[PDB]
Amino acid sequence: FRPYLGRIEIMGASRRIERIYFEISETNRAQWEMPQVKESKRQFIFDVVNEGGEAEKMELFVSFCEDTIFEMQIAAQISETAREAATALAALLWAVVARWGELEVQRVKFLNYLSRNFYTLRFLALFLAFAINFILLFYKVSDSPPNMVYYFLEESTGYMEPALWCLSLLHTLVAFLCIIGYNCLKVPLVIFKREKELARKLEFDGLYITEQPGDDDVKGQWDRLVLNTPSFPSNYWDKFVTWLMSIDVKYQIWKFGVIFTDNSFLYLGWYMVMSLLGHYNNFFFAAHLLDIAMGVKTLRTILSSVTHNGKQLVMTVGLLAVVVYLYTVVAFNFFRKFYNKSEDEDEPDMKCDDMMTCYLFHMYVGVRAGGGIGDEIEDPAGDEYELYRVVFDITFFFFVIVILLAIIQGLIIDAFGELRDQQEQVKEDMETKCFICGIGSDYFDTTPHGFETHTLEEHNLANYMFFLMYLINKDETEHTGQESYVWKMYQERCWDFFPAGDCFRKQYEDQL
Amino acid sequence: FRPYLGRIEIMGASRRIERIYFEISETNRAQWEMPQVKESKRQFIFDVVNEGGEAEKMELFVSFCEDTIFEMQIAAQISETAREAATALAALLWAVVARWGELEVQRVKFLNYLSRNFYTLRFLALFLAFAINFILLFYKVSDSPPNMVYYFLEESTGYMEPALWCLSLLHTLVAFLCIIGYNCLKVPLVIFKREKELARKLEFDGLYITEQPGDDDVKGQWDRLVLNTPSFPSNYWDKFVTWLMSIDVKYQIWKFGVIFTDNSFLYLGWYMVMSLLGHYNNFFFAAHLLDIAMGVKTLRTILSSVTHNGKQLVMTVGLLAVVVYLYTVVAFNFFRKFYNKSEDEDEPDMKCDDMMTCYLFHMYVGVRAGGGIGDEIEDPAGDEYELYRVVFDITFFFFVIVILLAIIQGLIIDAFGELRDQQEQVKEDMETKCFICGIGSDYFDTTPHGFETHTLEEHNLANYMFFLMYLINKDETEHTGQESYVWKMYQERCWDFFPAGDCFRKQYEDQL
Amino acid sequence: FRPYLGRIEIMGASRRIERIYFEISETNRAQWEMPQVKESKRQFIFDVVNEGGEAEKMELFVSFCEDTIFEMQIAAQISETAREAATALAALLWAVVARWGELEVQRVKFLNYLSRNFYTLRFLALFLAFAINFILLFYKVSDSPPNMVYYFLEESTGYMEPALWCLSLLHTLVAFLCIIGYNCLKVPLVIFKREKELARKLEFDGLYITEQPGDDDVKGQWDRLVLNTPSFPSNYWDKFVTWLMSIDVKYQIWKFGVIFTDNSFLYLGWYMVMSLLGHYNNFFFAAHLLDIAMGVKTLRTILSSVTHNGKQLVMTVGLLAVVVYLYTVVAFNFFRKFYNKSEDEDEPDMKCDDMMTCYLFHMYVGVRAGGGIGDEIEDPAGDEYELYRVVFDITFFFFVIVILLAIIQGLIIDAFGELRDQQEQVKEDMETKCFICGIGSDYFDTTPHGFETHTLEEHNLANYMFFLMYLINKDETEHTGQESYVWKMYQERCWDFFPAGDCFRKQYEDQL
Amino acid sequence: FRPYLGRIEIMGASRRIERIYFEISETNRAQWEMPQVKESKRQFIFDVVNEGGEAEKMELFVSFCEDTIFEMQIAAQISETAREAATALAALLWAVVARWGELEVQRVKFLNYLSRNFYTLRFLALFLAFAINFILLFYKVSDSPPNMVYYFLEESTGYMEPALWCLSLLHTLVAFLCIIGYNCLKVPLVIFKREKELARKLEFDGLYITEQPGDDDVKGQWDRLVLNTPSFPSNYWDKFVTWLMSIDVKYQIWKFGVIFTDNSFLYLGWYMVMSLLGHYNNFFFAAHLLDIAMGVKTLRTILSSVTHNGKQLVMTVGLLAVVVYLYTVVAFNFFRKFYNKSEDEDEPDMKCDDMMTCYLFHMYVGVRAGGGIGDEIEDPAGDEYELYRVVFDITFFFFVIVILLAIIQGLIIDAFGELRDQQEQVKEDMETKCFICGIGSDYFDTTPHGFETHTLEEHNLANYMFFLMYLINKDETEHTGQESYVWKMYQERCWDFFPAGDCFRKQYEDQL
Repeated sequence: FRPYLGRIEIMGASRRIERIYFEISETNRAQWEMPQVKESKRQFIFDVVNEGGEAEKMELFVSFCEDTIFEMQIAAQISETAREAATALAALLWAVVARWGELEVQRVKFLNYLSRNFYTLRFLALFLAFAINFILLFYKVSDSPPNMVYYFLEESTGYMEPALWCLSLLHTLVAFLCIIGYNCLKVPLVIFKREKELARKLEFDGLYITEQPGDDDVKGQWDRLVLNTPSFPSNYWDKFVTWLMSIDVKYQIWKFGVIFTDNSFLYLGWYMVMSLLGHYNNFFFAAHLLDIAMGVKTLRTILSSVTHNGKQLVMTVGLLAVVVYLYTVVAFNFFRKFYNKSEDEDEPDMKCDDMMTCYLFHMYVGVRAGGGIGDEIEDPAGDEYELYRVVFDITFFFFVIVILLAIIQGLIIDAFGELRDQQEQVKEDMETKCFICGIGSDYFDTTPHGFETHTLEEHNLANYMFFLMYLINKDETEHTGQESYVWKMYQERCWDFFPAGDCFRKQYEDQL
Repeated sequence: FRPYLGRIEIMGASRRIERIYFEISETNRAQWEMPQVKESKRQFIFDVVNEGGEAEKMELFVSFCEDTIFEMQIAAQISETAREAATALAALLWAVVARWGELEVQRVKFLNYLSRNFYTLRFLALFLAFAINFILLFYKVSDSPPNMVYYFLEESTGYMEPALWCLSLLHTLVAFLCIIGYNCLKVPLVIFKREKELARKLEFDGLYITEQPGDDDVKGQWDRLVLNTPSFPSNYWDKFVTWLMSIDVKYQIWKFGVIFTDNSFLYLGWYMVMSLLGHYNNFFFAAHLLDIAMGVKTLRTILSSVTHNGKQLVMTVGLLAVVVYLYTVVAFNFFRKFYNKSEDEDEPDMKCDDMMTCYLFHMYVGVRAGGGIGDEIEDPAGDEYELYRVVFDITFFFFVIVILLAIIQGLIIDAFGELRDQQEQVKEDMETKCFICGIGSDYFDTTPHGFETHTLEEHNLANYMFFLMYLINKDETEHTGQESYVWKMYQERCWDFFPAGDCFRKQYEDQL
Repeated sequence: FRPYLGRIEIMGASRRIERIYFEISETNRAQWEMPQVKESKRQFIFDVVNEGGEAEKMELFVSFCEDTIFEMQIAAQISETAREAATALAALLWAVVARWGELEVQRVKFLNYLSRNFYTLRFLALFLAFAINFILLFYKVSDSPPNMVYYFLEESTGYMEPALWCLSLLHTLVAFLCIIGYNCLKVPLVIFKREKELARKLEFDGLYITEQPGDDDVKGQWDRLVLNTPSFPSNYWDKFVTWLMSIDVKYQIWKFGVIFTDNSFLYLGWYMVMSLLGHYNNFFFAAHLLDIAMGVKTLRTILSSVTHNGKQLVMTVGLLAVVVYLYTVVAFNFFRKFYNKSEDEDEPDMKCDDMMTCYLFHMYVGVRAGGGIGDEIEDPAGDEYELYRVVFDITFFFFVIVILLAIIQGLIIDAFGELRDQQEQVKEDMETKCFICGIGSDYFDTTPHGFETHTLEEHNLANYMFFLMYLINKDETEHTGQESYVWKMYQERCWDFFPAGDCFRKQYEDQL
Repeated sequence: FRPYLGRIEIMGASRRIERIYFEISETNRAQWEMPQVKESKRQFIFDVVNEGGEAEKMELFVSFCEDTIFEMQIAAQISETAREAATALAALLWAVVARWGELEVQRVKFLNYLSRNFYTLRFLALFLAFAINFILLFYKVSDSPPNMVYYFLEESTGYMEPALWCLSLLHTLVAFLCIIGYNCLKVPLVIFKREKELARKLEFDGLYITEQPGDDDVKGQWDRLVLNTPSFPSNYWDKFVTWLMSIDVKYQIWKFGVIFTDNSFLYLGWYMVMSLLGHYNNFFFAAHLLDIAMGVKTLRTILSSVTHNGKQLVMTVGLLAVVVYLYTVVAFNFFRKFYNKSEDEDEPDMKCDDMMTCYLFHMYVGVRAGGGIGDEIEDPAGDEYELYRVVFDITFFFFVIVILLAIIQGLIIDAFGELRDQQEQVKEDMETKCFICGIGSDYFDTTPHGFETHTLEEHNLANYMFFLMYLINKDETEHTGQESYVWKMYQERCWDFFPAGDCFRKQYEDQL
């Protein structure tokens, strides 16, 4: 019974580590192989290692375990020429990106079918958006019929317009299907997470009964309504913390408040509204190309690097604006005659006659010039302010290009590199120090495959998760002494039963 | 009595750590919550961790404690279209930047009121300067009446000029109020710091009595006058180290010498003189925009990065100047005919006929070109020196752009990154190793919330500060044995009473 | 007998380290000095240290030892004006780069002669290619005889064309000789490596007998034919795992499948086909200049840096393409009139009338401009969309130049630096921690020249290799107890006989 | 007798550390304060810490001690508008840069006077060169009298030409004086160093008597003549390893061979020859401006960064040349018509008609363009090879600008940063781990000012140096037991008498 037996180590009343054996049913291990729960697990370890909250690590692990229980129970419910180059480039890009009662029963079966393949639905939506964007590359504009008129250039196939129309139709349909699948699959997970957070806060902190909700807490203030609900716990296990009559209005608006406040739900709603707007104008479908950035981990890291140092970037942009304003002040006061940008002398284009123009001209040209503001303005040849302009142009070029723009670029690059290094450090910590007790890697490295054996069966996270399922399923009376102790102390919400400092090998190294 | 009881650990005559309990009055803990003293505290730990002076760490801590006593006693005395885009950008910028006897009594009350809100006064001055600068963006120039004449463009509101005049008036008034508040609030702090430094030097080093003041010490030489003063100690506690008759002239000029030598006082005087000059010309108010750079920590770090490697930057600039001079020598000797910058052949603009022109032209164009001096000068097509110019232009472009400018930019970026890393390391050390004894983080990390308990009550800096207040207030006779010992050895100015290597937990780990 | 005596340390049945002495013949040590085996050794340590496979380190060492045995047995079988500047540059470059039965007997002697000097043959081929490329620099084109006609400019020597023809002839001949030498020298090595891998897999894993070959394994599926061969082991020692009749067809096609799947053989075949194509057009010889990149370690690292982050680079390129497509969409929808690139107004060159042109124009100009797409397009002077274009051009310039291109350049630079740092770390580990037991450097550093003595004789890799040769040559009956034990346990393919944790010095430090 | 007493720690026959006291004469400590010996000391520690030769550290220290003895004995023998901006810039630059028998007796006194102030003489030479270069900035050229004629522009002072002539005269005179001072001051030091190296090699290695001098050793082969000299040891202490008659010819040419092979002597000879050439043409004095680069440590590091990665830089330049040659091949074969650089169509300037022109044009324009070769060549508008040129220009721009030039710039920047980090690490090691025994910093940091006391008197390098002087001066008979033992074992040239692992504090920590 190698795959039906699980080994876990807990510290008991004896103040020493003790390994116990519990039966693992095939159903519990079967649900662990779903890609969704595996991705959630990887996200959990990534987040906890990045945060570094060792003190609250056990609480986060327990929350992750409860989230896994909810995910697998949900899965149980849902269980049954130039165009040639353009085509080549699109194919190359796609490739990597690639890499009564009976009516109610039918409706819930269709909803479960939609929930079963939701990532596949998102992939199909991405493919439809990519195809639509590729089709849009053939658009042409001309005054003559096929004001400005946008038409399609005559292609060899000739089926371009009906193909685009059909692709837009299935794109809208698949966006609706994806939002329905998300509402029926991942929305209950966040609903249960918020209900558990509220229940724990009310039970162990008195957030409402023993204290005020507080200030600057939208979630806390909004959560005020759930308490009076006849069903405050609906997606959380602890339930003791005719369709119109059964539905409770306050619970419905509360739950809706949870959904529309979710980031993923908001993103999917934005996708749906962009798909709807794409019918008014086909060029609106280009907004769906951003799903490549979110889907790819590297592109997501690139996007997050911009907001990683948002405060510092904003401060640097403000400093650059102040510096450019000072230089514009100096130019307006002393160097107005050098800002003529018209070749013809009949109508000179004075760019520094007004301060806003001198400011807009500076901010648009000097920053992007790469050699300073002196390149655009007239060269100081024979002027009485020759040394003064030369100094002005050298100082502007230096202080802007070599410092201000360089600082911003270095900040963005450093944020991206820091995020990549954080991911690499998370991976190295996971493959070096085990998650359960975090003992040194060399101690197990002395024994051949010591760390592999320590993580596979001795301190496997899946083993503890399956132990939690087994404790939940098994009755209190049938629990053994160690099982009863661990269950009673788990209901106490105090996690010192983990191996913590040491394991079985360290305790009895001489015996082993 | 949880908040009225303080626990501190000191090493006594028994050569072992010993925790003692002292009563904490509510008044002492109340004054600790002022933002000014908290900011001074953060600055103190930042400076001491950056310096790394572990040997003199206790002396710096004692000096900080005395400065806190003086700060809280002072607080006790003072205790009672295009314009739409421009508006949007200004609002966004501002946002972050933001985020007889009776007469004498009235005068001192007004002065205390000014001192109470000094940071708020500085914020109001910054807002006034920002508003004035925003107003100045609408300035326009034209020969015709509203020589060159500067007038205001016709705006929709039409209240622009009176608003600017009033804003300048309140800007000058608030600058005067801010300088008065600084003179009445922070000037006594630096006065007391200098008086304590002088007293300690005279008592424990014989800087004047037992030795010469020295050379290249402006502060030491100037401090010569305070000694003869009938009031050498005026803002320092150790006093034993009719208005015209009461005031001592020598003390007055000495104190004034302290004030005008202060960096912050000099900066505020520069602000005041710029505000005064702004009435002569409204464009002079742009100098006040630099307060954004000083106020923001990131912008202050950016400014300090320039001067962090000032010597290396100056040496690199000198090397670049020497290289450009050598290239100018070569061009003047061999490549004079290639420096014609006039399209019309009637009046050629020979830029290398004179060595200073060839030098000024090189230093202005070749550095900022980004592709070398060869871009500006005529291309060597068919010339007898084709290979020689090509080599000259390649060598110039390489040695300047790829090396000299790159070295300067990398030096600035490295200075900025080093300052940011120093701040991050200071923060990590503060949140990892406690300031009092500096024991390892893992030792307390073995016990859950061990470091938090160790820093909150076991080795709290505020606890030692409150103990110092309690010792100062309590009489010598009422002092206990440990209190008398610590007071007598504090008057000895020798700080080995700190826990130093170990604490209570390490000493009696088995018992605990 | 200093050079004829070898000392090695092994752990035996006594569970303690034990050094034994074995006779080293001069023949075994003589073959160790060949540059080929030394380069293979350096590559082996570099690869194993870079991989970091400590658990499989001993298996890799045993494989390297077997490869060395095969290499030395193979060696036993084969044992017996502007042109002046161009010339100066070519010489400087080359320098650094520089740095019946009797018939069968004659044929095998010629083949052995070719195999003896193969690196020299490659160097001669590189010299011939460099000379041909230098000759090609004098090519000129003109319509007139010596359609477009390519001829040779009249040189002072006048022997240019016959020299080029002869150089091409010997280049083709030396390419053929090099491919023959590689087939007769290094092809048997890879053949033996694949045969040993197959034998080990079949013996210890049941890859075919006890299991399926698997999926996505071209080598495993192709290796299916060798099994039925009457000679499955031909270049592997374990042989028990009329020319037409002797040759086995299945073995011949299997072996050929091994050769044409080799990277080095494929590269040499590409070299040969390029040499053959160079006769059709002499400009095809420029492909042979890539051998400089492969030959030089620094240039090879530079090339490998591009593919080190290939996935991230592809993702970044895709993100850049998506961003440029979005900007092209915006320009086509709103800023079509600003894309006129024709000076003459009679025939405007509308670059954004068609979406593909606007996309191709963007991807070709905006990326390489360095200041954004605004430089190429007309300046927005007086247009109703002045603020909108300014924002468009600033956002494009920022998001492309400062982020997208900077990220790609930083990724390439970081990959190159990471490869260089990996090589430096491999070297530091080799010169700091010995390969055999990996004890600390300081422990031997306490004793003067402790590490040198520990690596020269105590734990020399060459010593273990020579011990392996001595065990192979010596009969089983004549083996000593330790030798018999090590041989029997080596046939068990379990490598715990290495010193592993400790050596002789650590075991008996007090005695020593 | 605090400054006349020295404490050193040595390990004796008892195998334990033992501190002994020796009398320090005032003369020995007086000579230690010369700036020359201090700079030599700093250079010695910098070099030894950078090298990391712990095994040979004691030998290097002994060599440094002997060099100090020779330096102090030598000192004993020698002991007795636009021009306004240009002036401001020159002053600012200079500032930082700033920061019978009786006849023989007179000649040797003059030589000693020259040797006494040699750094001052070099500073005066640098000032003269800077003044001459500043004067040269006023040169002007014109056809008319004051072929091309170089004259001086009319200045306000009018004394420019005689001042320049006099400055050149004293520059030549001071260069001669500096070379004489170097010959009489530092040349004997290198002579003694080479004589000691030869003596040690002959005594302890048999470089000539017991073996051949070797190959690729210019110093070893040249040193062959000194052996037969009647005075092989002339500047080395171990002398037992009529002017025309006294001088030995072979020794004279040998010594001259030592001098002209020295780097500093060669640099000073180059300075002298440049000064001599400056009289023929005053513009030749610009070569002396390089002394700023050598004098300043930062500028010297900048110069050394170029040659730090010389091999890698050469390989990268060769790879860039090969890539540019391949691109030129492609352009010549397919894109010849796009290389017209003449605005007038009457005489097109075909830049790719000849391969060398296409190669020279590519290497001069594409590298320095910053946007690729596509900017200079005609835009592909409507051509049949539109996609092919676009791909060609994108690939060229990427592979050159983003990779090849970026790699070179990053290599130079990394070399400079590595040199700066090496200097910083040397400083940190010196201020953290003492040079003598290298014990941990924390061990002495436990005791207040423990490291300061450990380095000032316990393990002072100057203390060991003064002990060496005292042993040299004191007779063998008067030596004490420890002194006799250390002297006899120093003549054995084996340095295990250093404290090495531990010191007095570690040996008797309980007693202390």
